[PDB]
Amino acid sequence: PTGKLWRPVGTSVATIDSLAIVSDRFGQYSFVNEGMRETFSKALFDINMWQPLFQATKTGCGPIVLSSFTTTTSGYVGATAGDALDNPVTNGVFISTVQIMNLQRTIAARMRDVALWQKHLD
Amino acid sequence: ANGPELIIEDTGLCTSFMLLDNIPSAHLTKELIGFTWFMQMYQMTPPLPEGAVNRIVCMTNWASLGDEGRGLEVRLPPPTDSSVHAYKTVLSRGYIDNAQFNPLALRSNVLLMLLQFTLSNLKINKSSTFTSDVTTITSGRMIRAFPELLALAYPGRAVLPTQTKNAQFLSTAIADRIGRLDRANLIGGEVSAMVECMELCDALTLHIRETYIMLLRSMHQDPTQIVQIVNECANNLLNSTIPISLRPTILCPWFASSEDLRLQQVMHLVNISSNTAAALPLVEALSTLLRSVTPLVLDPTVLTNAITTISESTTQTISPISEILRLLQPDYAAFWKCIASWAYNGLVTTVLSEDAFPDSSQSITHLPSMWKCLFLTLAGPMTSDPHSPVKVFMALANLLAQPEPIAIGVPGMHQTTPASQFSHPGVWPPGFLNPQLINPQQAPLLRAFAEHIRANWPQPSEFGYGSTLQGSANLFIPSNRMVYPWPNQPLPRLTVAPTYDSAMSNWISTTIAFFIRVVNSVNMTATVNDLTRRTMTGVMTAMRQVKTMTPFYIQHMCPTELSVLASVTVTPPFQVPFTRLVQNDVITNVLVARVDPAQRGDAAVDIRATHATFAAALPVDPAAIVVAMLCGQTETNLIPSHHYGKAFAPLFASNAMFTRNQRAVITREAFVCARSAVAQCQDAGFLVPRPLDALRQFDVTSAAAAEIMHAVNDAFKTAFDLDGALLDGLALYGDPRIADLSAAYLQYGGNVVREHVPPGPSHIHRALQQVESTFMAEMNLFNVARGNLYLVQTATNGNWSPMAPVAAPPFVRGGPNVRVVGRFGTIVPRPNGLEPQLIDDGNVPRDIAGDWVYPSDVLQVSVAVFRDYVWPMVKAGRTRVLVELGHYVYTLHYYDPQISLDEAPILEEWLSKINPAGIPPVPFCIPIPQVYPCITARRVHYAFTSENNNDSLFSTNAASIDTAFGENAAVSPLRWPGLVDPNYRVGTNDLPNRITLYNSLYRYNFTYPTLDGIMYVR
Amino acid sequence: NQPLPRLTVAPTYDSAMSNWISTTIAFFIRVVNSVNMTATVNDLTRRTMTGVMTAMRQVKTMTPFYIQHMCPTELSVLASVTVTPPFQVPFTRLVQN
Amino acid sequence: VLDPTVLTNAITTISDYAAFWKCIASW
Amino acid sequence: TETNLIPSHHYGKAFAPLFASNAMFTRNQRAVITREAFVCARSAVAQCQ
Amino acid sequence: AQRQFFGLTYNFYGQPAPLFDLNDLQELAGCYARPWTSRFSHLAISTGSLPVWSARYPSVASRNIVVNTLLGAHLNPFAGGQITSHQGITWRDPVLSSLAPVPAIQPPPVWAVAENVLLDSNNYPTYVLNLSSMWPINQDVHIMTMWALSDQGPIYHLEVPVDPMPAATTAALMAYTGVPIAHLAQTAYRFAGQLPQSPDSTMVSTIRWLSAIWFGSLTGRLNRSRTCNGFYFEFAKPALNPDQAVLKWNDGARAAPPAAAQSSYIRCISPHWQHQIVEVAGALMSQSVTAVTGLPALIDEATLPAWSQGVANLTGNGQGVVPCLDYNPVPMAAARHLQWRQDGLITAAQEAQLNNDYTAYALTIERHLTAMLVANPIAAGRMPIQPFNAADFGQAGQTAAAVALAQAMFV
Amino acid sequence: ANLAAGPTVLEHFDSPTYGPHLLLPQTGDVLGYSSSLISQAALLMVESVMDALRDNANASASTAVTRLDQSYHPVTSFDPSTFNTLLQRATNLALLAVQGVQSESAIPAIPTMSDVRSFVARLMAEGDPQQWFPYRVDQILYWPESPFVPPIGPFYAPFRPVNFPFTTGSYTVVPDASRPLRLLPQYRNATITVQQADDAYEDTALSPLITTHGFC
Repeated sequence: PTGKLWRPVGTSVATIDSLAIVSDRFGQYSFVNEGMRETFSKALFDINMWQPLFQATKTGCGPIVLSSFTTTTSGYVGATAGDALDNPVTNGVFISTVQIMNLQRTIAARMRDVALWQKHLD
Repeated sequence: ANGPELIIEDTGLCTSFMLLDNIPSAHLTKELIGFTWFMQMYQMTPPLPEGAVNRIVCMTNWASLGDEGRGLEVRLPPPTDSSVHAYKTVLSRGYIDNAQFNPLALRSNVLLMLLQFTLSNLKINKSSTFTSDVTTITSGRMIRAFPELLALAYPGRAVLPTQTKNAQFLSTAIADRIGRLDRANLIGGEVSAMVECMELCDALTLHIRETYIMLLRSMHQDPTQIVQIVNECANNLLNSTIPISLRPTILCPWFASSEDLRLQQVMHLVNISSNTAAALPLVEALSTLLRSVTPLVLDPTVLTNAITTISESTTQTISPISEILRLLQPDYAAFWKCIASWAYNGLVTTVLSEDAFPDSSQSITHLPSMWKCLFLTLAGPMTSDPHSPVKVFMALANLLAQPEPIAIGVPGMHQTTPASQFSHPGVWPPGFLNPQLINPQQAPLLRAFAEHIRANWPQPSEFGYGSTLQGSANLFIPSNRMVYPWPNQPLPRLTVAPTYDSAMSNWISTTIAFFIRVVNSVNMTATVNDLTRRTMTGVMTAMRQVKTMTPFYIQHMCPTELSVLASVTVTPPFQVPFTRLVQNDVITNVLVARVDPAQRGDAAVDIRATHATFAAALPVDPAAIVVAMLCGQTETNLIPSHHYGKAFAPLFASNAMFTRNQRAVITREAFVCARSAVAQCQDAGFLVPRPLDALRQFDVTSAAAAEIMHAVNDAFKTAFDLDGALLDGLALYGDPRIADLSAAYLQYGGNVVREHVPPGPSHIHRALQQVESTFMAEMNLFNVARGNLYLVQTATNGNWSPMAPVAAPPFVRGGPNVRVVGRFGTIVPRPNGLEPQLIDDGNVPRDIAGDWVYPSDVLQVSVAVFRDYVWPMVKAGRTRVLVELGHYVYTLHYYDPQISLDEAPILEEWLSKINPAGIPPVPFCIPIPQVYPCITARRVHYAFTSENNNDSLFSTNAASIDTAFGENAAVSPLRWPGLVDPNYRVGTNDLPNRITLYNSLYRYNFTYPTLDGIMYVR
Repeated sequence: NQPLPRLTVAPTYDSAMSNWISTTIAFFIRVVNSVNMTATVNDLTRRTMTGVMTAMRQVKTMTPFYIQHMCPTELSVLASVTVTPPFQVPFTRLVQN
Repeated sequence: VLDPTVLTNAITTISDYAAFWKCIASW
Repeated sequence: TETNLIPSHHYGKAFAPLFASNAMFTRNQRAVITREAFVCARSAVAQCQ
Repeated sequence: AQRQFFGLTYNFYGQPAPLFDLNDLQELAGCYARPWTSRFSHLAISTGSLPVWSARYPSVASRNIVVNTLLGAHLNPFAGGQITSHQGITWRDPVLSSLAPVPAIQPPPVWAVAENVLLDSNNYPTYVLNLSSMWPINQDVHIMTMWALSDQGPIYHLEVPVDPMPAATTAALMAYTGVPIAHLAQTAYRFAGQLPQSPDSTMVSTIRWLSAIWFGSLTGRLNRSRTCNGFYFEFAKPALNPDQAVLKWNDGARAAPPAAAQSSYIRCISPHWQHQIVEVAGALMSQSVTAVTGLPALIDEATLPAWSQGVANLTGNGQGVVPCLDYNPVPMAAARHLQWRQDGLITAAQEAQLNNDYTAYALTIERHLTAMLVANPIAAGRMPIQPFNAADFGQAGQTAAAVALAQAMFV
Repeated sequence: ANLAAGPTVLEHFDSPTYGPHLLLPQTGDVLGYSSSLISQAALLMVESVMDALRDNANASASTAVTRLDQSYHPVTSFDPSTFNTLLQRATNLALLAVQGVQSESAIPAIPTMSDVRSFVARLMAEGDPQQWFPYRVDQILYWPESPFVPPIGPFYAPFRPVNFPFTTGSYTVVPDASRPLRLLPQYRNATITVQQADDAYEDTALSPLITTHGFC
């Protein structure tokens, strides 16, 4: 599966029309397919590496686990009601919009932090 | 009258843990005088027990002078006594010898006995006469005067001459915490409703005793209520009046919720034998009553007359008239029962008596079969049988086979198959369902018959019955509703006259119009003579024109009678929707369930195989039906309502109707307790909070359930006293473990309904529970130490204290070098002078000189060994052993520290009384606490518990001015918050940890008016 | 067969034989209720048949549990204390050839 | 311990075992 | 089954009397003699033909 | 009858799943019996007769506050449509008779842990089709939603038709005189909890008038002197537990009828409510009325928690609303005494003491809730005490407003 | 509440005739409309549902009708979940017939048994029970974006499915073609694969089709 997760707005029976993008106070949960976790993990992995320099210099804020930006919702996840109907995913791992924002600006803020030290080490 | 004995006032102070003064203080006069004072020398009984050792043993109602016993109680004899006899209420009787107590089934007993401890406390706290105090002890106060029970109640009123350990305590008692507090009285000059007062009484008994008043309420109704509940019940007819005026207080527990009811209706259907015989004293009961009151006089003459007056030439052999005159004659027991049978179709559905069918050897030229078959039809709708229609269709379809051929479904069922034999739903003539199918040019007559039955079989309908404020016993119909065969009309308050409208009447008119067509048809016309065939038309028209008052009755007055009579009846109506000719909705089975198909893997298996199917059918006779139906006359000057308002007066004036209303409540209890009792002693079943999981239980076998589930059924049968079968039948299939109710019919088509009555939210599934929470906390008060038992040869001289052990217990399980005993407990001997190895747990023989942990069970199938190799060892003082048994019963034995003693034999004997079956209550020797500082003889002890099981010591030297060698145990204040704590607030109690032997509590003065105490009927 | 489990409501209704005794009675209850039965079976007596066959099915027999948890442990032993050991050809359910 | 008492009751409302033992010892 | 029933104690008490009768060893003994009476019978009849 | 109820579940106070233990489900909704009209079988004539102190449920209201949470997790039907199951537990049948371990082969779809789910007795087409039977579940979800829409004390409703007491309502009460506030809510609750009774039924007026008088008493006005049609509640003298209440038909001046329809939603405001058997039996009772009558109108939004805004069918904000007042037992009782003091009921020097007496009492039912609060955390997945932060205790809520709403209600 | 035992209770939510009535069909079932005797309860539904459909068919903007719909509605003893009983199937179709949907097959002005039966037949035929508008016992959810304008009282909730496929507009009736009309074929975009577009034909084609030759 891929795309934002949808759920039967009309309840129970999902008819390919009942489904609607499950949006809410956090934005829209978009599914985090297996490979797309490889990236955000590979990105965070390259930051955690600099752990000993984050504590030394009191910056940072602990190791960044990708499991802090996601969730375990479940529903049908596709690109449109029609095709999302063929991807019933249970307890998949989705990242809400407002989260897709932090995992972004965090990896960005930390990326600066290390980009600097990482330059001296070099 | 077998109604549970609910109201049971108790005047004497409600408390169930008396401070039983045990080992008495020695009256000594020669030496050391003055050390111990006895209230006795001042001719004045001591409030608190005065002895060298005062245990707080528990005796339900010890000080309960209040008139009338509850029947059963639980009085443990002080630890000094044996006690085990009080715990063998199950899994013991004829297996574990006297001396002992079955340790394996311990919980099953400490629970079965706590239930016992509760029911015994289900009395109302009645208020007594609080008089002032002219004496200076309380200067005016409101103490409640009782005989000697006074002294024992208010401990505060005690007169203290010397600083005796008691007086040490009592001294404190907050002066103002005595007598009563808030007598809340309304009618000035009438007795007070509920006075409120502090007075020696344990927070626990109090709790139960008041979670009972809470119950008597759950089944009460102010007057303006109980009046309507009564009105509606007789359909407003029946003049009863309530006086609008303040009636101080009136606790009259006559009502049970609709749910508490159903739990007993299904419950009642379990004991009833599905056989037709057990449902016969269920219909005949409603039939003797139906007649008892009914403006419907049956009068043969009418019919006889109307028929005798049709001309008939006697130059004829067959006598059209003489025929029916014979046939129509086999008494009215049949008409009534047909009706009465409607009230309980669920249990029994009436049927056309097989014998009363034209026999299958004649065709329709036979005139005695033409009349026989006419009488099958008319009486058709009367019987409740889910087939009467088809059977009626066949009866004729059958008899006129040669001329009229029709479709007949299954093989081995020809159109000439003895009509009656058409009982299954699947075998209905294909033409009969859909008459479209039967062709005229082949079976005209028969097609007009099928055509007729469908167009004129009575449309079922429902009416109300009973009061909506007082639930109802319905399992398949809405509450206060009864389905009914014939269309229904409201009772008329004017004058009745046999009318020719109405389903009944019309049904007789169209059907008698059909057989008039059968007679003037081709077949008939060619064979049967002419002039005779006219007589038959006349003999029928007469009938279809007799002024029968019954057609009316079955539609106006009968419904009132069934409704009003559906309350006086000793068993509530049990009905299943009447299906007016609807192929698929024919009810093949009305089933019930003793067990639930959940526990045994039966979730999927069909309904017909998991539930029992009531199989009770009555053979009504068509003759009787017709003769009645078609011949009812009334009293020319009659007011239907009036005649009833009269006929119901009696069976509605007394509150007998209210009785079954309680037998229901007591049933909803007995059941919820059993479900709890069995499931606790069981191991994880219907989610029942088990606050007794620590205690043991190794017998979970059904027998164990029935045994458990049985006593519980006694405790209640004894507690409320009620001969009637209650909580019985649930067993039947020999297995309480899965007791679960459920009723549910099955229509031929598929639909299975189901309607499993679950116990209503009951008041004792709390109380008992509540007691077990607290039992656990304060076991000792029942002779039941917890923790384990140590066996170490400590030969001291100081204050030996088996119970409350100071310091950490030596060597706990799994401690450094502390091997357990392998399951068998076997001891392997070793050659030429080597220690006998004791096979340890890991199964690697270890040696006796060390620290052992004896899993109790092991010690039971092994003593013969224990005593011969490890015992001689423990005495030598070289093998401290921990016998690890969950919760045991514990006998005490106070000896005298002065003299010497060696606790070995009061132990060796206990060992010699341990079978692989049961062990005797662990005995602990304890020195009697002295007053002076005596010289003591070095005694040798062995038994001493790890857990602090000294929780009922209460006091160490009541009368003594001070204990010197014994263990001083000043009356713990924590027990009497109400009595001595400044911060104590009237209305607080750590109820699930300690038991405040002195609280506040509302005593009532409830008046129990009878039905004439409320409304004035007549 | 299975090692003697601590008696409870589970092992005492789940035994091989409990299933057999059950599903059979279940099956015959539908046979005595066949349309064909009508030919000779009365409507009342057809119900009385379901009444009895259900009693059997629901009866709380404790042998099904014995013949599946406790009976093996007897034969296993009893089959050793006998002067003549047990001769026993393999069992086969429906495997025909 | 085989005994039809329970069975009889149950059935009776709505209305030595060598064979058995010579069936297990038969296996 | 009997109300009180500790499978452990029950089967124990029952199989006790059984192992008391050395019928388990009679089997091993009657056995080593049948094998003698056979390797000897088979031989004597196999030597005459 | 009445076939329409709208509920709202409790709020998982800054917590994950529903704050109720499995040990609880088998402590109220267990035993397989119908956990429905059971709410009341945990109350006594007073508080000193209950295990409502140091224990699994340390509060005279700690039961309902728990059973109410437990109801939230098992009401998905009214939320969506299906039955569902929360942790191996799901109603046995469509009638929601009781709870029971998930079957084995045909288990209901595992519930979806969501907080504050609205409810519609319509989202479940079987409910109304059986009405009579599962009637109870209605009045209950109602008891729930009246505690859920609130955070610190249930929100009941008050009335007073401009007419005199409905005769057969002065006769029904005069047979409940000596009876304590507890056993009154008893009949009240027990009544509107079985067989759909028409709001026209006698009892509803009576039990609705018994919730209007109780309030008048709780604010002096309807005192021993100024009675309603003849009734008023006499509270126990503070010094021996004033947390009492008994109905008493007197014969002093009858508080003249109001000049119009006096409607208002009043809820206890300080934590005090959680342990006052009278502040519950009373509120709980006033809710018995609403249960069998829909819901007067929309409860005002203003003073109410954050999770109770525009709660469709329940909360409001516009015209179909009724200003909701919240009183505090102490700031309340004080005025309740001043009223007595003004009607010569007591001495002028006795009210400056009556308060001492009672105020110390409230200080006791305060060091106790706080104790139980800092005893049963909340992060412990349970909520027998319901968080309250040592503050609300003094919180002089509306009070002054309801003390006036009482006068206009009994002029 | 009082008549909850009765088979079913139909009730007109849209402007009842003389005031809100509460029709209760007797238990018997009519002979003729279906080989399987249709219960009087369910037949009344068809007869009405077959109105809301035929009425929608020609209802126009300029005209003012008594009721914005003629469809009945089950209020008691009705199984909301399954779709077996003709009634359940009919009901399920009326919750849709209140939107203005019209049957492609013209419903005669004076329904005749032959016709009613041809409708009660089409209803029984295995299909998919419309799911856009879920069923209620006291409320008919009507599409907001639909011609139907709710009466007044508390019987009509403006529920909006997530994706209703119908748009509005009417259809002018056209007379029955006197002879088989040829149809020029104009193609779409998606194309079926020879394999699938073969059996598809062979699953519904008239293979051993008898044919006349005429004269060449």
